Amino acid sequence: WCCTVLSAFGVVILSVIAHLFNTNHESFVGSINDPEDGPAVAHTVYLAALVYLVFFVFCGFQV
Amino acid sequence: WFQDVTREKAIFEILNKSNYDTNRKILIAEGWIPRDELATLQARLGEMIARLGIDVPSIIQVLDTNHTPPTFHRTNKFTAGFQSICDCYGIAQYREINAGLPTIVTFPFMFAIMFGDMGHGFLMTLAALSLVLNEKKINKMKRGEIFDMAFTGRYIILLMGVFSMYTGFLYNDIFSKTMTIFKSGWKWPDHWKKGESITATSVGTYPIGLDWAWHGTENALLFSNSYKMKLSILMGFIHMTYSYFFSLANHLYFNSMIDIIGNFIPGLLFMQGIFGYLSVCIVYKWAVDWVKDGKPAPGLLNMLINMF
Amino acid sequence: KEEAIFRSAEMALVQFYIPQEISRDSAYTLGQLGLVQFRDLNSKVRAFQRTFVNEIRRLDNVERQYRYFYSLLKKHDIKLYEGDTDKYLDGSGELYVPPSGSVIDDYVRNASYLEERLIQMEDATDQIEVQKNDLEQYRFIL
Amino acid sequence: GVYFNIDNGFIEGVVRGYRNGLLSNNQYINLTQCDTLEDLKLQLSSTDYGNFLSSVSSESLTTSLIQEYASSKLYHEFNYIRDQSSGSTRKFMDYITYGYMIDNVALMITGTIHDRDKGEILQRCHPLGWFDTLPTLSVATDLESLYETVLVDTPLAPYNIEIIRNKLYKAYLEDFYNFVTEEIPEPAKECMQTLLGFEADRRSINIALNSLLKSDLLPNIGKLYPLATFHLAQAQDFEGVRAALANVYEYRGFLHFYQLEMELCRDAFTQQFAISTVWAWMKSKEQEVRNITWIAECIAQNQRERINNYISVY
Amino acid sequence: FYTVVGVFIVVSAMSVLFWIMAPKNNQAVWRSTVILTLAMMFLMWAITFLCQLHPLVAPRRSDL
Amino acid sequence: HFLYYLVLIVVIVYGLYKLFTGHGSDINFGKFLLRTSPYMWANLGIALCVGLSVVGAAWGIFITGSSMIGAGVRAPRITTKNLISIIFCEVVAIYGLIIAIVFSSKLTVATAENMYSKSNLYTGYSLFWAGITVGASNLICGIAVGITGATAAISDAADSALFVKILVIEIFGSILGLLGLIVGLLMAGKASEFQ
Amino acid sequence: MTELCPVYAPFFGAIGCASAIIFTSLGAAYGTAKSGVGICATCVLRPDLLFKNIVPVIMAGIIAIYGLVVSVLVCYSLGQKQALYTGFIQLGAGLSVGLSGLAAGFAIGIVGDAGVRGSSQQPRLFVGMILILIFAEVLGLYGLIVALLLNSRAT
Repeated sequence: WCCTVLSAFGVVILSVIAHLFNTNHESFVGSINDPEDGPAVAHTVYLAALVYLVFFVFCGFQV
Repeated sequence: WFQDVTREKAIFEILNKSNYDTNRKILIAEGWIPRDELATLQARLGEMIARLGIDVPSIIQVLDTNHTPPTFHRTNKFTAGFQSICDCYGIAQYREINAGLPTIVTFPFMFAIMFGDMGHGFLMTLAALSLVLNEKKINKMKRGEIFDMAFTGRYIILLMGVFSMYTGFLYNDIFSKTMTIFKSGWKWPDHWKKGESITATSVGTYPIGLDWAWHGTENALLFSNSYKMKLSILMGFIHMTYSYFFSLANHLYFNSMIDIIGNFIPGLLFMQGIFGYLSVCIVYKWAVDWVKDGKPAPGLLNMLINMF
Repeated sequence: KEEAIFRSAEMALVQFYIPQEISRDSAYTLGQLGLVQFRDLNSKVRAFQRTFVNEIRRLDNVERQYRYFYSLLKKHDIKLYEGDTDKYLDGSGELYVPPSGSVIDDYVRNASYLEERLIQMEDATDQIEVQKNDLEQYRFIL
Repeated sequence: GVYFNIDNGFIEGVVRGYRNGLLSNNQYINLTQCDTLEDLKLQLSSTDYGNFLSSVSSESLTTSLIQEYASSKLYHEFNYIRDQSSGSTRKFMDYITYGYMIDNVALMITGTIHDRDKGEILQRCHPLGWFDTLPTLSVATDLESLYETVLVDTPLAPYNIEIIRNKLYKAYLEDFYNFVTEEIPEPAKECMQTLLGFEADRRSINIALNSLLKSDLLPNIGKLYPLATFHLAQAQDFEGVRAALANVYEYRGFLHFYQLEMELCRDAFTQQFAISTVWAWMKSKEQEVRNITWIAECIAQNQRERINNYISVY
Repeated sequence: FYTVVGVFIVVSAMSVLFWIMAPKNNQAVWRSTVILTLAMMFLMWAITFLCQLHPLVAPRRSDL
Repeated sequence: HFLYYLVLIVVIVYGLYKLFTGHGSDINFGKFLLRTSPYMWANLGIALCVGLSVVGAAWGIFITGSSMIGAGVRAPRITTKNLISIIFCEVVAIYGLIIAIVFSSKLTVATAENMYSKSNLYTGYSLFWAGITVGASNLICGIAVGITGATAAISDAADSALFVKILVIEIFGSILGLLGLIVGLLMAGKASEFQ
Repeated sequence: MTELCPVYAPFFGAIGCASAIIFTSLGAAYGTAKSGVGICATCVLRPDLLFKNIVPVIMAGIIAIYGLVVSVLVCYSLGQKQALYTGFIQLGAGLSVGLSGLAAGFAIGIVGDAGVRGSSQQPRLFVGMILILIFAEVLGLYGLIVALLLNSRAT
């Protein structure tokens, strides 16, 4: 249950971060301390988003 | 057969608080009923009379007294969690202005000022919404120590997280960052070098909330602190005078014109002058452009300390 | 029924001419309603002369031994299934809950009998637990 | 008194809340009109005792039972406060119990020297003074043997039966006198020198009153140490101690010990950043558990003439 | 500033309209709570709008 | 305790060493007060304003709070009726907070020249001693309101015989804090910002 | 280096970063140690109040979090060649969350120890405990507000 709700929040929170790096948003990659190449830091949390989707659908079978 | 013994002892304990007459075998027990509930007692008395063939008078007759009747507030499941936290400070006076009716909106909103985040208000709506959605199946459960407290105030947590979602939208605040959803009133200039200080120019006002152009800037605290600290003064003075007006709302109901001219109006003139005068000058300095008029922008704090 | 959320409710000081024939029975039909906060009409009377105190002391000595019965239900660890049919009978909404007759005087001569027999039963099964723990430790050395 | 509420703030706030449970002079007038113990139980529950007899029956409610349930309710409150104290107060509440265990080793010796049972005698023993060796008291009846054998491991170790009682008790009260002037601060200095001195006074007067040398068994910490100790040492009759007790202005006309104690105790609560409050509560609540017992003895057997001898200053 | 007065008019009008068309079941908790929420929301919005109406502090940052 | 009488011998010996050898004008506290940065004094007066205010505010809070929690074990209604004693202990920290906000506005960067001038040394000394005045007066008023609001907690055990008189001396400690506030607002009244 | 930026100027900054976390952690330690000795003496016989009575050590830990934020914020403004102006506002932010968070951590310790020993003899004190406790907590937050306000004037 803790990892289900934690991954349900994980998928939603991480993916919209991946979309706010893939679109080169001003609040994420607009500084000088920014993660450069936003579409390359985006696939780190596309894969991190869907690995929470793995934890979500794997822990969604014990419910 | 424990329940109908504790209930059987309760009746006797209630009976002790009575008087008896040596001549006539009566038993008078004067008690407090709400006046809009005298309809039920006649029906109840009649039903008992029907089911008891003694043909008793059963005259529950109402008299007027000099004592102080209690304060019965009639709260349903939404305003009972707000009435409960306003009378842990004290049970009110009889037929006084109830404080728990303004506490329904004033208490969550006041918390919302201080909490103010759409992400943290969304985690608190989902924390209270789950309880509100299936309240019937939480109405009977194990009822833990920090679970009856979190359940009897499920609407005082839902209305917190909705007011704190509106406040975190006025603060321009998702979990730690800003929503870039309206056109900004601050336009940064055309060309600059990498690593130079840049001063934006105001081209408009942001419609709902703080600009998202204040995110990451070096003086983001020199605007937010001034705005919040004047918001704290304005929203505290309005809550002090809406609450203070209740005093006139119940020195005029109790028919006490001495207390109006002796306590309310001398305190209204003093409070409004000393702090109302302060409060209308935040709004007046906010409604005067001190850069196209060529006039120096004053200081309210400096102005206050040389009135006295 | 005007609501009482802005100010308090308008309270009416009713007083009850209750006769001595239904003084015990009519008190239930307004105890079931849950409307009347009574006043201390006897606050100068000595607290042992309220003319029902010999009828409260006799069911405090029944509630004194119900919490002794529950202490036996915690020593011998019975799950205490606790049938809630009394909550289903008196729904706390309306005055349809009937009173009890002389069943309370059967709960007195029933509750006392259990206390006496239970006290004897406990004393006897703990007296043979004394010589049980006396012999179980003698078989340790021997 | 700005450092007192660090370790002793919750302590004094609850002890000062226990002295409001000391039932007052109006609370005995309605309590002396019962004539049955059930009725007394009925209106003792309205006080801050608060239905402590809710487990005992009403048919079998002995006079002693109320004496020991009210004292158990006293003593659980005492070692509730005692195990919440710091090193300047946990010691002080242990030094309160050190004078109790002297009255327990004085009673275990005079109970075990004669033909008596350990269990029966042990029941009468006061339970605030109780060390783990105290149930023995049967290795030897010799006074010398007890110190090496059984009192060596006690905290009575730096200190015939009444002779070694006053030999323990004077050295105890001297050690308790120069502790409360060493580590206990200023608002309880003047308290724990005067209240303690009084305890040295009404023990030293009971030396000469019970004796009718004596200079070594008398405690010298109070107002009778410099002058009245020599006059009270050579007093062989009741008039010698009556003439010797006239020199003090606070003890003249007394030879009334607990009434002077309770009047000296009601002024001890007048200070409110001192640790003399817990001694004033202990001796006040130990007073009003023998006031309730003195009333319940006049109720158990009908003695209506001598009831009004209870004494309450609070 | 007249887009604070202009919203105060339509907030006031809505509040006044609600006061006469409030539900009859729980009147003193329906109209009072709705009006109170509207007033509090208006107060926060007009404070966070007037602080940005003619600001004396322009945002300043180096990293962009 | 011995180190007090060891650093007093050093001050006597080093004083008479400078004095006897004609160089006693080397121990000069004026040149110390004139070569030292004013931002030291100004911000060791702001940070010790809110510092000693909070230190006295908390000193009052654990005196009367740990009194009325102990007094509330039997009478629990005191903690929601005698919470006015912990208001005025905490308004002490508010009075050290207001001084900090006002003082900060006088704390600007100065140029290389016009750094050790008359007005900068003035406002350094002014925000130093005014932040000590309102920091230590609020330290004493927080201790005073704590030790007189703790006697309000064990006297609200008694019903109503004394609280109407006790409150008067409760707010007499508040007035002293306020008078300390309006002195630090006049010590640094004519102090300017760093220019 | 120059007159504005000497070499001892980041001593104030470094000391301030250290002061912000050592003084708050000393006050949060005293709060944790007196509350934890009040809890581990309270719940020997009343173990069902173990989650209500733990709020003094959570609330004393929030003082440590406040101290941590000041140290991180002013370590972001440290530097070798920093002005002596910003050295003393980092030392003012240091010892203004420092000596205020230790006194606030002390007062959480005494009030929380009195509370968790008091809210078990009578559970009605649990609402009165935390409202006193909040007051002893936000005195550390008042120290934190000064530090944030004073760190807002660096460069």
